[PDB]
Amino acid sequence: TKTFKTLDDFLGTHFIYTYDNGWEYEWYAKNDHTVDYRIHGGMVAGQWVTDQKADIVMLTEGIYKISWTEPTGTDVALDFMPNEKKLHGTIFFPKWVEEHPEITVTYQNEHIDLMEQSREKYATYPKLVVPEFANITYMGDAGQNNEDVISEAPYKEMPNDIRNGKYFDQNYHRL
Amino acid sequence: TKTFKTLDDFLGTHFIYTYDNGWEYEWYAKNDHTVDYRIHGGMVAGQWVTDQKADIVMLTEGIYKISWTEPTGTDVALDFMPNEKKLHGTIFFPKWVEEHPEITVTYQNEHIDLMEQSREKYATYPKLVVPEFANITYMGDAGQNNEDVISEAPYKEMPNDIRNGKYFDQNYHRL
Ligand SMILES: [Ba+2]
Repeated sequence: TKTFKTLDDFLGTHFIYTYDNGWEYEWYAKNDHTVDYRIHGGMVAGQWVTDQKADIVMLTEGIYKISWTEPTGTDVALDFMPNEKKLHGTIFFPKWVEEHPEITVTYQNEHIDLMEQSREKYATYPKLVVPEFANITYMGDAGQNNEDVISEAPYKEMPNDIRNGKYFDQNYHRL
Repeated sequence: TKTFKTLDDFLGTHFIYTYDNGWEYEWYAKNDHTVDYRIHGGMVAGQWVTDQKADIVMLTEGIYKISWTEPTGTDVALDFMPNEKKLHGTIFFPKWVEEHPEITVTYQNEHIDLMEQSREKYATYPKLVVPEFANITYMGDAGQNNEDVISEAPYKEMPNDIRNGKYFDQNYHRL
C-alpha cells in the first residue's frame, strides 16, 4: 500500500471504484492535464473516453481534485483520497442523458458529432446531479501517457481481470 | 483562528475569498443542505443568491466539498480547506452566462423564472470552465440559519466593511 503525498505520486495511477449507488467506474490519470475513463455500471455503463482534457490539482497532501466537461455536456468533479481508498464524485448529467443514455454508450471519441448534435437538440434541464462517495477497489501504476490502459470497450469480466492481474503485462500493456 | 475538524465546525461559517484569476466571492454555509452566496468580482459580479440547495459533505477531517446547480444552469463544485485558508472551486458556466452575465446580475431569487427561460433560449455550449484555487481572506462564526449574512446586494466596500468589523453587530446581525 503506497502513500500518496505529491501530484507526481498521483499522476500515472489507474483506478477502479464503485459509488455508493453501486455504479462502477474506471479512471486513469494519463498526465497532468489529461484523463482516460471507462464506465462499467449505472446509467451510462458502456461509455468510454480517451484524451479527455482536464484540470488536475492536489488540494492538499495526498488529496487530488479533477475537473472536466464531456462531449455530451456532462460535467464532472472528482476528489481522490487514495490514502483512505476512497473518492467523492459529483456528476452533473444533462436531462437528455438521463432520458436517452443509450446514445452515449459508445467510444465517444469516434462519435463526437453525434454527442454534440444530441446535446444541442435535446433537453439540458433539469440536470441529473449525482454526488456520491466511492470505494476504490483497484490502484495500479500505469506510468504516464500509457495508451493501452483504456483502449477498448468495457466487458463484464474486465474489472475482475484487472484486479486479478489477468489483463496487463509487465509493461502495463494489454495481454 | 480555529481548527475545523467536523461538519459542525464548518456549518454556519461565513467566507470571503479571492480566486487566482482575481474574482472575489462570498459564501455562507447556512445549514447542512443550503448555501447563500454573493459575487463581488469577475464575470457575474453583482449576483447574489439565498437558499441555494446544495450537497455538503466532509471529505476527511477539516476538508469540505459543496456541489450544486444553479437556476442559470451553472454547475458548481467547491472545496474548502479552512485550516489552510484555501479553497478550490470549479464553476461550469453555460455559454450564455459568459455571453450576457448581466441578465444574471441580480438578486437571483426574484428572477428564477427569467433564468430558466434564459437557459433554454440561449446557447449552452461550449461551456466556460473556471477551475481555480482561492485564498480565504475572511471567516466568521455566523451560526446556522442566519438570514442577515447575505440579505442585500453587494456594494464596492462591502468585503472591506465585513473584514474590518463594520458590517455586523456582536450577534452577527447587520449594523
Ligand atoms: Ba506516479
